[PDB]
Amino acid sequence: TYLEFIQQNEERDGVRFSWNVWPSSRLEATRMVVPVAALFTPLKERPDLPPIQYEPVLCSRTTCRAVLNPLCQVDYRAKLWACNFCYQRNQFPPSYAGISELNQPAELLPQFSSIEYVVLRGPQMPLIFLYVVDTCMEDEDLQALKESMQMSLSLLPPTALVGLITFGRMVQVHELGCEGISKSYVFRGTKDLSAKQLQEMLGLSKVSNRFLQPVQKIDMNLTDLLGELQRDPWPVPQGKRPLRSSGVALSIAVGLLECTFPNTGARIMMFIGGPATQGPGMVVGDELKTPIRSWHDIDKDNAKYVKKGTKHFEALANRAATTGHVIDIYACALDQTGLLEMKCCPNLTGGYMVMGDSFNTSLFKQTFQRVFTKDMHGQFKMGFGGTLEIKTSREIKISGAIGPCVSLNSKGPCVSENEIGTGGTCQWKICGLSPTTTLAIYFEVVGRGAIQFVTQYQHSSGQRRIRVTTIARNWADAQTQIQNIAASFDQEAAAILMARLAIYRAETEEGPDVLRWLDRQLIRLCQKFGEYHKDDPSSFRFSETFSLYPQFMFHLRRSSFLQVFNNSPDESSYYRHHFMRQDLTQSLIMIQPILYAYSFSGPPEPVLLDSSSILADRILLMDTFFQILIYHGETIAQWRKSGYQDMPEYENFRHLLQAPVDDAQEILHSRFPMPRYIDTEHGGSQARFLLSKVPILTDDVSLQVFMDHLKKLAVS
Amino acid sequence: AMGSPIQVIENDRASRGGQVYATNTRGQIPPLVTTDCMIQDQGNASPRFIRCTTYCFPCTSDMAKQAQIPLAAVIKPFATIPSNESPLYLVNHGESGPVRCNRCKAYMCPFMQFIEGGRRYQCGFCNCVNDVPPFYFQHLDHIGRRLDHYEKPELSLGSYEYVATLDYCRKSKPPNPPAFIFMIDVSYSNIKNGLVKLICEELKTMLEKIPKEEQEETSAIRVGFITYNKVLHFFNVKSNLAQPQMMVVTDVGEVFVPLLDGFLVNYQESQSVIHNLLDQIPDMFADSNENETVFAPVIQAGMEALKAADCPGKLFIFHSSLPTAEAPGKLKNRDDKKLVNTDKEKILFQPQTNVYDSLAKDCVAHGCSVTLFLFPSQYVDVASLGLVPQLTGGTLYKYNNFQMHLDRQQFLNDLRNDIEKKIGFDAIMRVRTSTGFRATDFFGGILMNNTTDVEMAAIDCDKAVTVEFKHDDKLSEDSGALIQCAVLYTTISGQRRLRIHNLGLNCSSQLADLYKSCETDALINFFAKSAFKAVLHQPLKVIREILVNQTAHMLACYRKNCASPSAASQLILPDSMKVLPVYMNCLLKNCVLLSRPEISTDERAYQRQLVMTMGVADSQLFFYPQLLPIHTLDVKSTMLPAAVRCSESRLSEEGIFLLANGLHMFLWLGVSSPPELIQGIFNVPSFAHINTDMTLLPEVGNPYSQQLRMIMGIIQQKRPYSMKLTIVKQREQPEMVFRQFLVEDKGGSSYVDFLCCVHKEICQLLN
Ligand SMILES: [Zn+2]
Ligand SMILES: [Zn+2]
Repeated sequence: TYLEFIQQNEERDGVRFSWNVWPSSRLEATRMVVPVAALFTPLKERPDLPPIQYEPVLCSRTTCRAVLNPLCQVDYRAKLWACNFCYQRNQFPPSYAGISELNQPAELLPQFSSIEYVVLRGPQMPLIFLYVVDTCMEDEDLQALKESMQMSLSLLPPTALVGLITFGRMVQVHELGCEGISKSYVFRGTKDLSAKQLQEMLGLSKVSNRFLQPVQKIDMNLTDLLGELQRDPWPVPQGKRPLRSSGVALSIAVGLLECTFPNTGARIMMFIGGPATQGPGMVVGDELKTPIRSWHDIDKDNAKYVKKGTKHFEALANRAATTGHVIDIYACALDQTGLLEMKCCPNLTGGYMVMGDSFNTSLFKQTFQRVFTKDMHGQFKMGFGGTLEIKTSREIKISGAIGPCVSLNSKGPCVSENEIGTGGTCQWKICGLSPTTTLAIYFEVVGRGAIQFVTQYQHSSGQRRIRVTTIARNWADAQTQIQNIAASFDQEAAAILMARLAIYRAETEEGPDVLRWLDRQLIRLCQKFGEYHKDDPSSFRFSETFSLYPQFMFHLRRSSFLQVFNNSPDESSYYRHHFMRQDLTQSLIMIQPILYAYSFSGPPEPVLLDSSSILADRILLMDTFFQILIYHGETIAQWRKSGYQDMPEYENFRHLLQAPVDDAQEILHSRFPMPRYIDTEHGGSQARFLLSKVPILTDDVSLQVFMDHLKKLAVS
Repeated sequence: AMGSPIQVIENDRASRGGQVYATNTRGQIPPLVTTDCMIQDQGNASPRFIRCTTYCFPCTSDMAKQAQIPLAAVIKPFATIPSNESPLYLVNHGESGPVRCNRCKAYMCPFMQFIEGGRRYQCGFCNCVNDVPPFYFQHLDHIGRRLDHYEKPELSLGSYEYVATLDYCRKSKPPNPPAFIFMIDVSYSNIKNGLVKLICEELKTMLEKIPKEEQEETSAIRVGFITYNKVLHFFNVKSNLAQPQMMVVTDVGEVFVPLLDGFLVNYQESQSVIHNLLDQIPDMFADSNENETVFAPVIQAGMEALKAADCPGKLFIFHSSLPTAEAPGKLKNRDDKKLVNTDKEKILFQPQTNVYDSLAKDCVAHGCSVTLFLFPSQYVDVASLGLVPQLTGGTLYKYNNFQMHLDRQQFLNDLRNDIEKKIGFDAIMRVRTSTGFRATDFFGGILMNNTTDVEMAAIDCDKAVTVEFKHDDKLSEDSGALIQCAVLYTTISGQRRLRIHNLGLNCSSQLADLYKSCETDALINFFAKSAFKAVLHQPLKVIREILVNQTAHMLACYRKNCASPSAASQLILPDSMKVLPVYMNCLLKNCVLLSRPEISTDERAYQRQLVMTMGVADSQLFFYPQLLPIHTLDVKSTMLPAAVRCSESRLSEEGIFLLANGLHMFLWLGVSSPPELIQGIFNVPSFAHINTDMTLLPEVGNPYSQQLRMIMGIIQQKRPYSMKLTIVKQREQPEMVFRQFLVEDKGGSSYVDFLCCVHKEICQLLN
């Protein structure tokens, strides 16, 4: 089965290609509409592998330097192996001496297409956690933020380095371990500072400090301080917003690490409770009369802060990424915090962007402690300072990458002239990654083809490691093997791989041409791989391998990802932030929400995202990635309002109402960005969230109308 | 054959001492500052408050241009009134405020002639007629005594205080009580010499003694704390902290105050929290290794804090050495030597950076006064550092090469005396005059934006301002000349208040009268301040040229117009100016007007500022020291011993002497000094057993020591500075410094040299 081929290659190599069989000519590949691309999860969950205790082996050719893998041929009589990518001959290390065809090393086994090595760099560096705290919030929120901060402080390793910066009208860089009194260094929340300046001002040398000290050493001292932390003392006048120096406090937190611990694992965790009102990085004015930016305000160019502010964090993101540090943003407030302007910090670094109502919600506290989820051995599921190198066969060139990464601008033979997204390179830097972190790599064609994925990172246990993933797919003569290629097509993978591309363009100046381009390809695909006689829309049909793809495009073009004008800029930035991260499974849900149905007449079964599925005697469980909604049918709603549940007679009915709530509880623990929960029913004020989710190709319309137009355009 | 300075002092102590001087007659002439007597207000202002060069103005400008006698007054508005004299009365005029003339804006005073039944009063100053307000009306009597004249102080007394209404306050709102901000240099220099701990430990005790009025129970003055060494260290000492918080500012150049609360807290409330800090600070910077500090930003910070608290305040700055760390107000070591023949000699007595003048203006504009306790050991550029504490009305205390086992007591005495000083805040003085003349020039620890208002951020009992008058128009021999000094300020409880001094001076058109009514001591005080101010604008040889030629011109004019005919071999001086030649010569011998050989500029700039603040009593002593014979002193006589001429000619080898100028007190010992005294004072048997370097107080002593110390205490009494005692041995010892203070000797020229120099230009002005 081809479905078995995909499911096994994902679970093993952490990869899913748009096509699993490749065209041997650049022409018919260009003709194929979808580029040969792949979702790639570098650190896919893999408990079946024990880390190899030894250095990897590399090809002698410099330009190549590929890692030893099952593809390379071997001549044990000669102790030599030939690189699959370039064919250069290589010699095994002396230790590998006893190598034979029956006791061959790990990296040569097909079962070990992807494996992890243990590097012995020798510089064992501790983790670094920098807490940047906003103090312009009510005593309720700050207290709850303090509890969550004392909680996070307890999970960290004894050798990890912690630091605290608190900001408001001014920025305070506290000195810890300083017992008996409490000194802190203050700066104007209006003046920007460089890394060198702050190094000098704080009285530091070049390249544990007085600011960054061990948890074991300071657990008592820091905690007490957090305990005594109170809100911004500076009084807020009427009709005015508090003076919050978000942009400045970040530039300090970044610079503080830039001059003490450069090029080592570190998370800068900024918690904000409102918009920056005192730049640089200024989001909006201080007078409450003026409301924050509205996709409309920014579109009509009435937002005078966005361009300046975004530029600030853009440079801040590039600084932190270059130094190899992670920036997290936990924005919990009742209005926009300026996540649109700040998005590039957790976007370019592997940081988390967390949105919320307040820090005193069961929403935030839970989401925050899922950040520090430990694995089976008590080590954090985080990775730092990631270096990703991709080597391809000589007939393949890397266009570029899309997702949480930064171009290292490494030029070579594998780098395509026509570069896509983050391209012009064969190497990317991912400052922070999680077993979930997934990139989209785009390729180009010019007997099998092969691609290798090499990832160097610092494990949460201070260990340096290398994750090598070597894959291969079969070439095809697209003039004799069109059928082979069409069956290797991954309709799921292409849907996401095309979605990112489209969104990536949404980031860019290109405007609503995205819908126009997205549909042009959807039509092109239907024209090539569709079964139809010309000019007969009724004759048109799609093989099962493709059948779901137009349905995927339908929900994509109508999703919040491209239709921002019903959300706030921050929400749109948040939604796009997570989609560019997730693996295929979660990515599909975002585009096309799952809809389950519960009733007396059979088990829970997923149904169509249509109005038809909404029946009177049926409870619906809609699952978009960012929210969980339970919808009670009209009949079931009345039985619920009458009190039948409590009665011992209706044992079954109390279970029917409990069946989806039980399942809604599981998802409210597994999912890292803990979704908003909504319980509503037929005629409920919050029933709006359901029905809403249920030239250019077309306007908002039924799925059928959309297809029918697609059907008649594909046949002509 | 001239009557000495001392012959005159004692001659006036004999005929006027122990007698009551009453200020009733107009133009009356008061005793000398050296003559202690009782004073009753009774009409005009006490000489303790204000003295004049002449108590009879020339009626017209030409006449004034004849004699060339300067018309000036030395006002010490808050002089410490003796226990035995009538204290000032506080006058309240209700909502309307103090009744004033509608023209010249003179306040209600005894100089107001009430007419027309008591319904109108004619101004004594501008002769303008006013309407007596309803609530203040009263009926006249036989010649206009009005019947409450002896009842209401502002009608019968020359010195009193008005209550100021809200239209006298900043922003027309009641001011806040001032705040004492203590700021400590904590670089390596002050840590090593044990100064920091000394300041900390001792400040625990003296924060209790912070000034408070009788009507209240606890001082309304708040207290704040700061340290610095090229970086500022603020402190949070709120009355709910078990531990003081520190907030360090590094953004020097664009300074700011990182706190609004926790700074400036009532001392009694935050008592334990404060003491907790003063214990820690010496330990905190104990291992500090910094060699550079900042200064301007420190004044900048203490000023910015007082603006935020919306209150006046005083800055008690303690500093060590030359501020070199890169910042605004960064000073260099520019002691380039240019003098005597160099016109640009003045710069040396000017600040380096432009920022000090601005900084000073900002302080005065916000009611912030800075007092500087300075502990140099090298070049420090007094000209720069002392500018802001001078212009603001603050004080400067310099302790050359401070050493703990010696100058400890001197500093602590200065500190206590300065904290407990009766002080006003955010003060402005206006000197109004009657028709015919006006104030045209001012001399003090002051700053002026316009040409009428003397702004003093803070003023204490010791400070004094000297004012110069010129002829507006011709005067009247009948009405004379009137002066009204008005000081508007804020007290340590936060009340707006006016102190008023009225003084009436006679006018004559007779050159005989002017000379008859001259005070030498007061004349010197003017010439000193006038010259010391000109130092910053002209060559020193030019000013001297001016001093000598104006001295010769006054005595030539007295010779050729008033003096009954005499020989040309004689030089004729009026009894009022008997000793003006001697004192004048001593002014020219001062290092301020002398040169760099043997003297640091720092010492030249320090003394230059010191004089600018002085009153008459102080200026008399600084220029002509007091020299007491201690060997001939009777035992338990025990009246203070009589003074002896300031020269080496009055020194016996068998003699012990004390010389004091008010800042330095020297004990001098002859080589043949009687061992009976050396034992009964120094506790060592012989002369060659004493060590000069051991200049600490020899408390022990059964007969002579208690006796001798006694006379050292009374000398110090009326003096604001505690004097640096310096013991000297007669031969080739540190006598070299001591000899400078013998002002009748050559050293410039001597006395008899200058007397012959004056008599030459007195014959050059031929006719
Ligand atoms: Zn190779
Ligand atoms: Zn008048």
